[PDB]
Amino acid sequence: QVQLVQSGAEVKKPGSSVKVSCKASGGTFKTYTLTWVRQAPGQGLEWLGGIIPIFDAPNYAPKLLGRLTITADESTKTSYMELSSLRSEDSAIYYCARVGDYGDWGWFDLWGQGTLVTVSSASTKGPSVFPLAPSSKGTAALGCLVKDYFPEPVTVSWNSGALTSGVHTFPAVLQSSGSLSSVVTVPSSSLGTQTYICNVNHKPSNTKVDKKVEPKSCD
Amino acid sequence: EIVLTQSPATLSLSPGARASLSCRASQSVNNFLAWYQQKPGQAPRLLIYDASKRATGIPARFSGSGSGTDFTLTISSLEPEDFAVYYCQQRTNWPPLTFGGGTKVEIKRTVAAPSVFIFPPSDEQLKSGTASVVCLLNNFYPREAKVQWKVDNALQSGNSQESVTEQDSKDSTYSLSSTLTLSKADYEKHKVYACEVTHQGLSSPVTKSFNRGEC
Repeated sequence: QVQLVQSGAEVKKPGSSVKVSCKASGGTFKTYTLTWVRQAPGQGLEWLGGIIPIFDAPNYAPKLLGRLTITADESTKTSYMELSSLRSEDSAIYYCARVGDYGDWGWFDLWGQGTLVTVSSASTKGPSVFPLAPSSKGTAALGCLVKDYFPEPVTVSWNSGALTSGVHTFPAVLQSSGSLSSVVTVPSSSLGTQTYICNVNHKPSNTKVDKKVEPKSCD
Repeated sequence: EIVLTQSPATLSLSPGARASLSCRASQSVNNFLAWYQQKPGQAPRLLIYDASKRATGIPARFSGSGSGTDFTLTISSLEPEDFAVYYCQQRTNWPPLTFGGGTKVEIKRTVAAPSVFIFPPSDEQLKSGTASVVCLLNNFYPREAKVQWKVDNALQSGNSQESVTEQDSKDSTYSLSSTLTLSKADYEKHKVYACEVTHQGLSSPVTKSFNRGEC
């Protein structure tokens, strides 16, 4: 029943501000009981701010240095998180949540779905995909390299879905400016016979690059 | 401030086994301590509050204990879903309500050596001005693995990026790609390109390599 719905993903330039919203659907609890938390890629949780029950206004993480504001609109059951002067470090998933004993069987535990906020002086860009040819020099390995892109969800399929066993698609990395790779394991014998093709279905840039991978030959 | 320390950061346990996870507080939080579970792709889930109280709808195999400074989360018998990350959080009236750094529970399996592959840059990419060299370590366990890139026998540092898959659901192994990116001008200044893999399942480093321009 009771849900917390958060605002969509945001990309923001450094030094700017972002405002993420969180709307409570069901329930009849106070909006100011909502807490904000964040998780940078591959990192732990960090408590941003919220109202400790013994006080009347929100406390914030001191390392934020005052750049954070949390505001509750009771009219619309919406908590707003505003973070100004964005540093590279603020790039994370931001979570709204209601956790504690507030006065209804056990502790309340309710979480929003998360809101990815990405900060950088970069700008959007679609990716070109370069083949990783299987060596002619048992088990063969081949793949697709997906390089120099921005908008995050780059989905990868093999053989339009008809190939899934042995596939590894690696989590993306960020270079000093600006990549992903996907690989698959196959029997050497199928090379040349079975035609392997990877499908990058990059949904933001409208990129639909379907690259075929073959073994590389000589002269 | 109040610092929570979760040691060890990775627990490697067999399916079915008892799991004990620790949390140490820099000063007494009495019993004002919470445990969360976080699975890949999801918001965290509250498991234990007030150090020892099970949250509603949390299965009975989870239990908390301790008070003051040292705290334990126990799972009496890990189910497949229990292999995830666990965080403690201090729940006093003193903000910030800090989390510990997290403890990952992973499947402990037998050592498995990596298969190593090296992919030279494509002719496609070289037309574009950059050379990417990909080194692949396929289906190994445990996760610790060192890949050292060598260009004409010279150790490459600050020059490549690694990336690791989550522990696989079928055989509990990991896979890893290391990518060396040189510009095309810099690529053509050298001949022998090699990645060197050390891992607990290898009695000796494995080296894969090619000479630039050869098939």
